[PDB]
Amino acid sequence: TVKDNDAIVPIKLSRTAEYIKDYLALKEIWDALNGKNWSQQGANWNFNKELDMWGAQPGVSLNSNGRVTGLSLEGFGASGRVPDAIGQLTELEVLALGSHGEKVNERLFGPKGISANMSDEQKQKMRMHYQKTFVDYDPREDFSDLIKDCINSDPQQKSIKKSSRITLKDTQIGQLSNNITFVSKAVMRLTKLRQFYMGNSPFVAENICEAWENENSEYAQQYKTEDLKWDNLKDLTDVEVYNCPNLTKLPTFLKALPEMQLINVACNRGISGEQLKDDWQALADAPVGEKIQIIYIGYNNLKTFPVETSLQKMKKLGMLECLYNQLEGKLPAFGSEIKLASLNLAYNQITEIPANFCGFTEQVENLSFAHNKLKYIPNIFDAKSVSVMSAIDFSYNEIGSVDGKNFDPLDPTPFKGINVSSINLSNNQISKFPKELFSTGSPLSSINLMGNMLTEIPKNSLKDENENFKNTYLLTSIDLRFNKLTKLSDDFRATTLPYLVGIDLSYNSFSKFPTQPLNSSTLKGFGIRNQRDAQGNRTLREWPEGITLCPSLTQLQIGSNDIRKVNEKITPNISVLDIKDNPNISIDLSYVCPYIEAGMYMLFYDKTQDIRGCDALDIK
Ligand code: NA
Repeated sequence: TVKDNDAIVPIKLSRTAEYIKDYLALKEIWDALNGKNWSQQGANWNFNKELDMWGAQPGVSLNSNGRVTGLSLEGFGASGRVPDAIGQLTELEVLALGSHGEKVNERLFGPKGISANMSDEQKQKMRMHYQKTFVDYDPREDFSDLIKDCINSDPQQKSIKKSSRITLKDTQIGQLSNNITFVSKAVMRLTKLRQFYMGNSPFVAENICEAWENENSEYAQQYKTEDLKWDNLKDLTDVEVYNCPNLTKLPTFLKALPEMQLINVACNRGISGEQLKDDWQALADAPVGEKIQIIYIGYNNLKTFPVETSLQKMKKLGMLECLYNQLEGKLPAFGSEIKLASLNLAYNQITEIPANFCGFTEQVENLSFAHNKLKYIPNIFDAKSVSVMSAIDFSYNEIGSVDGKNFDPLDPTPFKGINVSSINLSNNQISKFPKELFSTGSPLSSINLMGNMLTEIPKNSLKDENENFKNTYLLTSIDLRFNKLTKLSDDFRATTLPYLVGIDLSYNSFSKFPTQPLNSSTLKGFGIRNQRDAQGNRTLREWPEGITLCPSLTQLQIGSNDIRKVNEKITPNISVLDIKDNPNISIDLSYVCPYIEAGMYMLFYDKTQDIRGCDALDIK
C-alpha cells in the first residue's frame, strides 16, 4: 500500500501470519452469525483474550501451527449469513453448519466424532451414525415375547436387543436448529475439506454456496481473481444437507463435486417428489454418480427413483435408505452389478421389486421392505449363497393377496430362495404356507408368519412326501399368531424339525390340540392362548396330556381358552405357566407349589379356578 503527502509514500505491509488471519476470519464468522447470542445445547466462543488465543474455541480444532482444521456450529443456534471470510480457513478438513445430530442432542463433529485427521475406523463409525440412529432395526423384534424369551435363553442364538431406532415426530420435520440464511461461495477455496454438513436451516437452495456473501468484501475481491472451482475439492467425500424446510430443490454444488461418497439429503420435504427424483438423476448422470457409496434420502416425497440407465451408472453404490417417502408401483432397477450392504425401503407404497433390482455384498446383516404394498416375495436372492444374512423384513405388505400366491407366478426363473437366518412375513395376506422358502434350502432358523390368512399347514409344507429339505433342521422359531389355524401336520414332529425351540400358535382356531410340535426334545416354549372360531367361541377345551414329558419345555401359555380336566400333575420344569382365564379348568399344582412359595415359579391364574394342591394361592 502507498499513501500521499504530491508525493507517493509506501506504507510498510503488516506481514500478518496465516494462523492469525484465520482467527480474524473466525471472529468475522462469529460476528456475521450473531455469535454474541449463541447458546449451546449439550458454551460460546470468547474473544476477550489475546489474538493468538482466538483459535481456542468450543467446536474448533487447530493444528501444531495454530491453523483451523475443523469448525462446527452444531448446537450454537447461529443466525445470519456465512461470510466470504470462511475462504481464509484453507486448512479446514471438517465443517458443520448444522447436522442430524442436533435433532437427537448429539455433537457429530468433535474429537470423539467427525474430526480433522481422524482414523479410517472413526470415519466409518461416524458415517454409520445416521444409520444406527434412524434406520437400523432388528426384524426379529416382531416375534412374540414367548419366542423372543426362548431366543434370548438360547446360547446358540444372538439375543434380541430392545429397540433403539428413533422415529422423527412431524414436529421435528422442518424444526430449525439455527437461522443460517446464506452460505458463501468461498467454501470452493477450502480445497482440503473432507466433510461438509448442514442441517435444520431456513436457507433456500440458490443461497447455498452460489454467490459471494458480500462481493465488496476484502475476501470476495481477492478470491474473485483466484478462479475457484468445485472440481478442486478432491477430498470432500461426506456431504449432508439435512432437514432444510425451505429447500425446493437440492443445492446445485453437489453434482459439481468430483469425489463425494456419502450424501445425506434426508427430511427435505419442501422438495417435490419429481424435483428430488430429477436432482438424484442429475447426481447419477454427473461424474460424481460413479463415486457415491452411501445415500440417506429418507423422510422425503419421492414417488419413484431415477431411470434404470441413470441408476446403473452408480457402480460404487453400497447403502440406500428411502424410509418414509411416497414410493409407488414397480421400482426402477440398479442391476445385479451394484452390490448393496444396506437396503431399507420401509414405509412406502411399493407394489413390486424388479428381478434385477440390485446385488448384495457378503457383509449384509439386515434388509427391510416393510410397510409397502408388495404382492410377492421378490426373487432377487439365492439360498445357495455362502454369505447368510441375519434377517429380512417383509412385514406389513400384501403378500399372498393376489390369488394366494406368495411368489410372482409370471416369474420366468423359479424362486432361488433366500440366504437369510430370519424372515419376517408378519401382517400380510398369506393363505398358503410359503413352502418354496424351505424347498430351495433357505438357511432359516426363524420365521414370523403372524397376522396372516393361514387356516392349516398341511402334510407336505416343510418337506416332500419321502424326503426332508437340506436346511429345515435349522428352523428353531415359528411365529404363527393371529391366523385362523385349525390344523398342523406331522411336519412339526422331530422327524423334520429336530431342533425346534419356540412355537407360538396364540390367537388361532384350534379345537383339537396340535400335539405334533411337542415331539421335539429341544422345545422350550409353546403358546396356544385365546383360541377362537369365526363366531367368537372358545374352541380349545383339550389339555395336551403328556406335555409334562417335554424334556426341555419351561414355558407353556394356554390362557384365555376353555381348558377342562388336566390329569397329569404339573412338573416344576414348566416354570412359566399361564392358565389364566380358563374358568372350567381342573389342575393339580401339588409339585409346583413349594416352587411358587419360594418365588421360583411364574404362574398366571384366577383364584376362582379349580386349582388343587396349593393353599398359598388363596383359591376361593
Ligand atoms: Na443449533
